[PDB]
Amino acid sequence: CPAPPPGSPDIRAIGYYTDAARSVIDPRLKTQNDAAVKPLNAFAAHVAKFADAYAKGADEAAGRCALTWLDAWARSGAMLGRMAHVNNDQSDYMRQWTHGAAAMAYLRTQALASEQQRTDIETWLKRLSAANLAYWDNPKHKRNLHYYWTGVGIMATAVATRDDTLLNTAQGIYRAGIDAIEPDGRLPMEMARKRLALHYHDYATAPLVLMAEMARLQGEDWYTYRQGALERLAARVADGYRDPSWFNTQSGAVQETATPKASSGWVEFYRLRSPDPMRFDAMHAAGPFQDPRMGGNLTLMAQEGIVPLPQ
Repeated sequence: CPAPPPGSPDIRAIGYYTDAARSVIDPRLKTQNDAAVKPLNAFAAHVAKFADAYAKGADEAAGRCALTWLDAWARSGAMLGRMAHVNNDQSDYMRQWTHGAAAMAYLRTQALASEQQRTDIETWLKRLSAANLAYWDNPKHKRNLHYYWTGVGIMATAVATRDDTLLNTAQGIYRAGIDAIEPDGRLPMEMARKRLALHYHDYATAPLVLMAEMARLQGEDWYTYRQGALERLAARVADGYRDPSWFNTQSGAVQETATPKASSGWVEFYRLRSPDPMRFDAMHAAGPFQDPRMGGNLTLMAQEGIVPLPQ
């Protein structure tokens, strides 16, 4: 188990989008953003890799390594300090996403946690939940897919700590997303993203699906909430990768050419739930999918279950 990197209380990330619709890249600011947020992305990637290795079986040391890393950032109060707002709110988005990665890794490995590790990590995850939630108390923070992604960390924290009030908080975020889906499947705030409209519909679907899967672990069937809406959105995404005609028309721009990757791996879960699974065959074939922000290997979790059976 390698030594965990430093976990700073603060995040000083800088945005890279240079248009109002947030679909034009400043490649220099992007590259400088990937360097300022490197410790966060690398922490996420490691705890997800450790959790995946634990889930293969006969590797309890991997699960304990995840918990050593999580405990270390809990003890240093990582990400509980100041959030810089420069160019946009990329710092808050990184606190949302990294909370999600840490919470998922804990949810997957917590069977191996010592009692002190439980107290440290769960207190940290619940504080991250409160901090990330409070960000959205300002109504000028528009609740697009970043709001839905905020639900990932809150929900994995809720399930892992058996905190029903946090569970209901995540439910409100999930339901807010489902409620935003229009009758034809559009999410208007993501359709405003021009050439990235398909991309952002794809990445808005991912946290909703994952939250619904986690809810199954608590005995709740969130997939039935306004049943029909999530399928409409998910089918548009699959259709879009097959034929971007609809996204071209609805968004007013030719979609960037892209193939499903990483967070697109929500399809690994949803193809087992949909009334029309074969629509997702081509996205499924683009796998396997890995996203630390969603707990790691989505292809394997969809068939194994999110939380491996403890030895």
